[PDB]
Amino acid sequence: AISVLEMENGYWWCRRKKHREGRLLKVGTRWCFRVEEVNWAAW
Amino acid sequence: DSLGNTVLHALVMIADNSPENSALVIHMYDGLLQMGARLCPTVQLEEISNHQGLTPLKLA
Repeated sequence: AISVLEMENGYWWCRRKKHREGRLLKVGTRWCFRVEEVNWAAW
Repeated sequence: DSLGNTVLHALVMIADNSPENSALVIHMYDGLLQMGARLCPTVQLEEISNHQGLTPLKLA
């Protein structure tokens, strides 16, 4: 995680641009992140 | 199916070594095996193989 958060900044001679993950609506009157999973938790 | 799996092979596939899951798989397998003895009992359901030749016992 530390290595990822350090590399994402970029080199000192060339600063990059970052990007977000996922995009949804406000879900009723909100940049979300889908996560699938499989579970037989008693249905 | 396209892979050759029958109803019994799918029940082996969906198992994942869990308490409730194992109980459900065992109950459904036993029920299907018993019901197979009443409808067309001239054939055995535990001898049909996939395109790889495996049976439910070997596949498990």
